[PDB]
Amino acid sequence: AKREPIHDNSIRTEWEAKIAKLTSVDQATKFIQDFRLAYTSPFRKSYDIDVDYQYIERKIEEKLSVLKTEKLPVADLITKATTGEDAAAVEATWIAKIKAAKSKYEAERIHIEFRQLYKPPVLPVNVFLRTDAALGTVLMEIRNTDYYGTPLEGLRKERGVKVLHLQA
Amino acid sequence: DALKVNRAPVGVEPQEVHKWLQSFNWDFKENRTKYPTKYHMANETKEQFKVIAKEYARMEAAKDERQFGTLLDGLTRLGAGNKVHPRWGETMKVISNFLEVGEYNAIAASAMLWDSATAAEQKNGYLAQVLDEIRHTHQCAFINHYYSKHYHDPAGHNDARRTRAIGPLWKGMKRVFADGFISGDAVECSVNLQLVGEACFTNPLIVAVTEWASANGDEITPTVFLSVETDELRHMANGYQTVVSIANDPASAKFLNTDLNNAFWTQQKYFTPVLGYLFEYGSKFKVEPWVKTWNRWVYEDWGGIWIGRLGKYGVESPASLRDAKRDAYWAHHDLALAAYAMWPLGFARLALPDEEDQAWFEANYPGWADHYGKIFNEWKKLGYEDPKSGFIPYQWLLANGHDVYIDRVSQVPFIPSLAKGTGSLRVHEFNGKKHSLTDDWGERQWLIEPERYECHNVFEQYEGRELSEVIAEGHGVRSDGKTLIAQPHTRGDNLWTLEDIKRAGCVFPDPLAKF
Amino acid sequence: RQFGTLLDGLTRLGAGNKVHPRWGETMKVISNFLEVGEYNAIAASAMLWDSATAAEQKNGYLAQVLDEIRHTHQC
Amino acid sequence: SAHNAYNAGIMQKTGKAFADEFFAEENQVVHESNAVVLVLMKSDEIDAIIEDIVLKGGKAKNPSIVVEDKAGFWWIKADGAIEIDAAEAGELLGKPFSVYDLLINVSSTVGRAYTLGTKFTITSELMGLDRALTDI
Amino acid sequence: SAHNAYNAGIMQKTGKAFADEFFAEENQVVHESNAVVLVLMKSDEIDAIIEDIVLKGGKAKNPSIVVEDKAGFWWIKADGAIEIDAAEAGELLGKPFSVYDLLINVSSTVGRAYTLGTKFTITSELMGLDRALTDI
Amino acid sequence: PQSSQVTKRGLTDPERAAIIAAAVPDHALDTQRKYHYFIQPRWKRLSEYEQLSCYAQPNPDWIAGGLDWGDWTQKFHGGRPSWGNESTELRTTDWYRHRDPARRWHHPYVKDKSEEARYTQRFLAAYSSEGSIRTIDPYWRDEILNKYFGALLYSEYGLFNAHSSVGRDCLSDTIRQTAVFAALDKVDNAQMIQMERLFIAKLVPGFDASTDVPKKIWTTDPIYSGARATVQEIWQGVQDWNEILWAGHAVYDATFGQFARREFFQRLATVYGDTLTPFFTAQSQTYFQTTRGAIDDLFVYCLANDSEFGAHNRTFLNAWTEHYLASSVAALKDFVGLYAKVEKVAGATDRAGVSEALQRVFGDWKIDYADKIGFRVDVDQKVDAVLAGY
Amino acid sequence: PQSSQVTKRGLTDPERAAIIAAAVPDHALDTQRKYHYFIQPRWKRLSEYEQLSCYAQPNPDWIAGGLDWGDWTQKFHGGRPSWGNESTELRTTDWYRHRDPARRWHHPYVKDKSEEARYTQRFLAAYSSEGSIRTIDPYWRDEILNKYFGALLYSEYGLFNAHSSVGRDCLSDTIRQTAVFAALDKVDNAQMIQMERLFIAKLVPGFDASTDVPKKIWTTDPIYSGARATVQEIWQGVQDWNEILWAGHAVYDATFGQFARREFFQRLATVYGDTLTPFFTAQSQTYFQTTRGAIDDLFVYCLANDSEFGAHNRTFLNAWTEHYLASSVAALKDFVGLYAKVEKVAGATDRAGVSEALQRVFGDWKIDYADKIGFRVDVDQKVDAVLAGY
Ligand SMILES: [Fe+3]
Ligand SMILES: [Fe+3]
Ligand SMILES: [Fe+3]
Repeated sequence: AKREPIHDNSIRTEWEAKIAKLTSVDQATKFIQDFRLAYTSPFRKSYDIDVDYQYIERKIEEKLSVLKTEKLPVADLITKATTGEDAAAVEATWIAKIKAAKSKYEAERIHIEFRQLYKPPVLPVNVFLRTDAALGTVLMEIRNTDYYGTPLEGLRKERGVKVLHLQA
Repeated sequence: DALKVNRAPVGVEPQEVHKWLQSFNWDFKENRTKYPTKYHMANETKEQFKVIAKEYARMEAAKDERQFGTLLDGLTRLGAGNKVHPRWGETMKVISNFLEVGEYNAIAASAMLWDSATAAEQKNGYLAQVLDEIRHTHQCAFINHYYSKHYHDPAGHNDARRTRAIGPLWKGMKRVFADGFISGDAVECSVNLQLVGEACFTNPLIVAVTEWASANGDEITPTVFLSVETDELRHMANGYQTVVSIANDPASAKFLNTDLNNAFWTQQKYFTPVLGYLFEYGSKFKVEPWVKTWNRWVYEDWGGIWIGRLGKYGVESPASLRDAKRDAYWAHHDLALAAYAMWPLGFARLALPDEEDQAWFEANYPGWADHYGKIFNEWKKLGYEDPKSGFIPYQWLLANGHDVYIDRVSQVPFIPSLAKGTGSLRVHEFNGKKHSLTDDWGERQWLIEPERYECHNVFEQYEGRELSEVIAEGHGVRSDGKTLIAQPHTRGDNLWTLEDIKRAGCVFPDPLAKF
Repeated sequence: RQFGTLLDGLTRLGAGNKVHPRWGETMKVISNFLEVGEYNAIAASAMLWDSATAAEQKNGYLAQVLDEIRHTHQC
Repeated sequence: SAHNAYNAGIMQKTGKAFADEFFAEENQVVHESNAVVLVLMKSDEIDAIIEDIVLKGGKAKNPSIVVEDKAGFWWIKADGAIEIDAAEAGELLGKPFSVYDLLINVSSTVGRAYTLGTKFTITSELMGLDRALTDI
Repeated sequence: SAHNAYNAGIMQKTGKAFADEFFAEENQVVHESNAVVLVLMKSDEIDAIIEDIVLKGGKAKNPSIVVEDKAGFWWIKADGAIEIDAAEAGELLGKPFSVYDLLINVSSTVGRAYTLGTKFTITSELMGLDRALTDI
Repeated sequence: PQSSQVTKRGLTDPERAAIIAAAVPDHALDTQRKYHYFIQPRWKRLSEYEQLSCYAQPNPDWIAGGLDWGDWTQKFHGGRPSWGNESTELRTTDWYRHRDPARRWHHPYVKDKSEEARYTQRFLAAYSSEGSIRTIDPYWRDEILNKYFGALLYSEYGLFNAHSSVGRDCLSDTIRQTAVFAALDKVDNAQMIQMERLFIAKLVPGFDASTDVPKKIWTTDPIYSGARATVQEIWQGVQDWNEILWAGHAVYDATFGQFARREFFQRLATVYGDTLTPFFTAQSQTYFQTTRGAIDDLFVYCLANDSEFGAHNRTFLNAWTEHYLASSVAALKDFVGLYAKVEKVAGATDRAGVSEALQRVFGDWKIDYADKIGFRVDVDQKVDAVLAGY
Repeated sequence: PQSSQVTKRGLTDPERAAIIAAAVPDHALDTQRKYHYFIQPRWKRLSEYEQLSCYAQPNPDWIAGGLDWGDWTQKFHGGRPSWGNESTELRTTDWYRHRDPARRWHHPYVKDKSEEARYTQRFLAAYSSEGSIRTIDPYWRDEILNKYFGALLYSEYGLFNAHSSVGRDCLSDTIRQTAVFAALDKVDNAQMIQMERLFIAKLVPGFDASTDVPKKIWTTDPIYSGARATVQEIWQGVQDWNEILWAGHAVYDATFGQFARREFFQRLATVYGDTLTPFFTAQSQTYFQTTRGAIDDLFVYCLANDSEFGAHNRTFLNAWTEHYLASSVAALKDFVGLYAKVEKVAGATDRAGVSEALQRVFGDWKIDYADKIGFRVDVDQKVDAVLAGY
């Protein structure tokens, strides 16, 4: 690949043109969730825009947040996700899912997907931070148990990497 | 009554107020930390320094007045700002501005610890640290501000908060002294920041450096850094109080040694090679071999007096120590190869070791001359210093098979074909992305915790771009718009410009494309 | 600023014993002889404050009275 | 005493002799130490404390104290504990001097250090674990 | 300008040449001078004022200014008057700076010197005799 | 001697100084000597405050205003970034825009507070020599002051603790300085109230300066019931760091706090002969006005007028205000019950006096804050709601 | 370049440093490093205050305590000595015995006052932002405060000027320091009253802060008639420098001054809602107690107990006291007429309140000064004499 400059390039300019065409809270919510499932976390579907996705994500958040304040009633801003769900209900649901996880690999996927789907502006900040914090407490207690137990050879097979080179 | 009373003169001393502090907190069901953590800090922890807000200010203002008198009055009248050996005045661009981000991020880390603790006294120790790290941010800034005004090369002293972003060394500093302080379990952050970063590595970085500074003509840095560390010692006590406060929590038996070993490796991975590099290669006059400095401060004194003594409470000698000792001997020489080879991406001017430096290196690290010194002397002959040479050594490494990789976890560069310090290359593909890892401890961190470690590296960001365009876009030039801040020599003539770099034709590759 | 330079910076440099002996001896006489001039200037300025009738003029002498205490202690 | 020198033990070796000891298997784990290390920044007040408190009464009560000149600071290492009474420093200096004024030029502690009353103590003891902290 | 040099006129002669002029009958009475002499103590703030106020705008308004380096202080001599606005010094330094802060490092005046507002003036004029002092 | 080399100084050793002097070029290598010359100055020229503070925070370009690039090197388990846009509902084109109008970096801040530290002890030693305590009404002394002023330290202590997550989470260096200095001043206020009480105990035998009674009152006396509930919510109930600052300083502390400190404890000290308490409220009120200058810059001058997000931000500011102003009015309605415990003085503690004091607090607040963000408030309506509890 | 040599520094120039290092001996030439080690310390060890102050005055052996010898080099026309025993009636075995208990040499003295200087301006800027002036009784403001408090600056200004000849004439260095610092604090008090008045003028349109009315009142209003007469006498009527200090501080300022500043203007500010004036009287009263510690040492602890002249000195002190106490009682009797101009408040401005305030001033004075020099005084008798003018 030949990268363009860092802060101003054709990838970012094109995505800003798409984002400017979002006109409703429902449309913007779908857009940002798809974007975050597609392009963020180690389970993203594509690394194609790896060096630009974080800036682009900020611009989608900006559009969704303004649409929220122009189109939703004030009480919705405090108590609902933009999916229409009850914010407190999203909280109780995902804390329940992670406390039922059996492995670190199940727990890790729940926490990552929760953030992919509900990161602000989808969920209210206060509700989101508190849930994210409770999910992380669980994830860490699972992962940090017997941290040095599995040898690297086993961890590599559990994780699912393709080992391309190991120096001798 | 209204006619009699005792009229002896009395006031109220700070320790009289401090004794009531524990009772300022009060009980309610929502009264708990907002931050994720595996541990529970005990409600009854006391602090070692009895400080209240008024006495805090009194004590710190008295330090400042003496420090700013020495700087603005005495050392300015003596002309001390331009009496520094050029190699050292360049090294201080990097030391003071890189340390600055650690001071800055320690503000936020200490505040996260103040949130975590339940005992008012313990919150108060962290709170004093929060204010101190603001002091230190401004103090590191003041050093580079003073050098900008008084030293013969202000470029890079005057703009590092933006020009540090060009180069690879800055990424590793953000891991140990920025993200490592604030991103994680509050207790993992505490061990990274206080028990290891502050109680272990600031002794070399902030205290021991002052002797190197003075040897090279710099009395500005001792004036400030020795004052900085007067506060730092109270932060060492904060790190220890963290451990005290979780000592009776069963989670510590489960988790604390894992968090400690991860933090110890995190900190040493960067500071062991980078301080040894800045001390030995960024000085003319040397105080002692870096491996002796590390032995005294890190292995024998911190290791024996902090970790060794905590043995009776379940703290183990860190499992990664043996690997760390090999790095202390060789890894700063490995890093020098990468730092000198990629000199145009930095913001300071460098000097190859001279004939008497080389003799000292070989005497204190037998074998240096046949491995590192042969390479530096070849580069010198090829025109390393000469802007008409067309020669940039990063290209020479690639031509001879000596690829540079970036560790996905620590961001420290690694040259497996030349390195004598700890580590070995692992290249994985995961979900369509290739990753290079360089040691056993950080490979495990990434395998278990891949969503913590997604940091773009300079080859990913600059792939296929020509060096001089990256330097120009990053503002890595002097006020004429064309002479680089960075230079491969410390002389006052024959400085490299953007067009001298462009003539070498150096384009960033993707190092993992061959795998 | 003055006491920072002295008690912090110049003390750490060892400056007190980096003086040529002839000059460090001369300063015995210069600073202590000048001291009596600073001291007696306190009383002289006060006598001038008494002499003057204009409040502003008394005030200039009064500032001098305080200064010469400063200088006595400085010598 | 000479065990507390900056250049004690392995630090006197050079070249290959140093490397052989540094990489010896016995030295790949930490060894518990009962020492404390105190760093004092050079200043008029500190240099008097060093000469008339640390090196006279201090060394009389603790003969293990070693003091080394590191140009800009004093490096002090002792067995067990070092104690400095700010009340005594003030009498020596002839000016008001609380424990907080002493801390103006106390630059580092490898040890458990704390303030109680007029006294600054740096100790090998595990304060708050083996011995409680008190109020005045 | 060169009449205001420290070593102007007789000061360039040595030995007997100096003595002959120093003892000449014309030089046994004072000669009235329209010069002022300003001494500024070296410090971070003063060295910036010298470079960016005195030697740029100052010398533009008064080409007679001569500045000499006397190691610990700057010796300045000019025809007529020298004026320094503390308000302008503060903008240059980026910090609060009143006329009283400027006086922290103003070490001597041979001339009539006074403070009015933010401005410090040293002048050949006989203030309070030929020209009155005012309030703000 | 000593075991290690005594290092020769390069500044003063003749050999090393000679070598250094031969290496230093005879000319400067650049002429730009203004440190971080590219910062955009808020005032006529760059200040030292801006130079030492601005861009110390290493934000990347995906946090508005940042100069760096790429992801953080190490994030939380799960992915939470070191700093991120998810920390607050508000938005701006540049998080580094804020300036404290008092331009406090660390040194002027502790210099000023050190003057207050030392002067306070000189004042207390003289006040005890004067015997001026003899002239204070002993009911005000042992009943209102000791117990109800004592209890107010918990309100200041809770506002202080509300800043812990703010100090971790906020998104620029000038904001973080403003927030931390605000936090220390609030815990200073709490410690000064306890200092006053401890001082009185040295002068009046059997005065009990223990915190037990004040803490019982704060936690269980209905006079403080609404105050304590608002403070527990602001501190531990939310984590949006802009919400905490705005709610804490611009609503709760500007209404209940200003009434309790100035209209009640300071103003009534100067009707029952208390010459000691106004020395201490002089500090808290000074700290309140310095903090207000900075909170105003951040919220009123900047975020409420951000060229792209101003109206967006006022939507949240207005919602927040509606919620915390109701909490604060409730807190005041509980508090004015204290007036049943004090001597009725015309124009001070009678209904007319309390109504004029409430009119001062709410009318000031409307001018200082409400009008400036578009928030409609009927002062008379709020005064009447509080008088309901009189 | 420049016309004159650029001098090479001996500290840093390698050539000159090398020459200096070769001339400095390798050992100390004496081991006595305590500056003026022979001063007799008042406390456990020599203080820096004593070291920097004691024997700066070059007295000869014919002025008690002096270390030098011979006549002065130049005397007044007629023969008056530079300093001499003829300057005062009191006698002592050693004029250098006095110590200020607060140990003020010049640096701690201006350090402390600089803290009060800068804090005062921060307080005034906040007080004006608070709008706390709204709550002050406008009659107290424009009638008592502006005019009668304004006029009190002339009493402080006259006490200040009484020190001019004291500063010239007194016989030792610690005494001269005590006297000069006392003088500056008195003129500071005068300037602070005018600062308050000027501050109020910025906040209240048409408040007249000109000194014209205060000066008319001081010079012509019978309320100040006895005060002004005593101050004119203490200042310009005598030249014995011990008489001036004793009369000014230990009698007049300890009785009339303490009543006027603390019992009237400070105490009544805290009944008519004045939250501004007690900030300023906090300083004057602090300055009064610091000055008292030093005056006590000089007169009460030392001169009244001098081993050879104590009874001799008490004869003069008792005569002086009898004369100036009568002047001061007269001054107070004129002053308490002011109470006819203010609102009657029980226990404050009624006859019972004024009588308890006078009992505080005179009873304190008896304990602080009168008992300690053998002076018999009937407090009740003095209180009744003042109430005659009520
Ligand atoms: Fe720090
Ligand atoms: Fe720290
Ligand atoms: Fe003088």
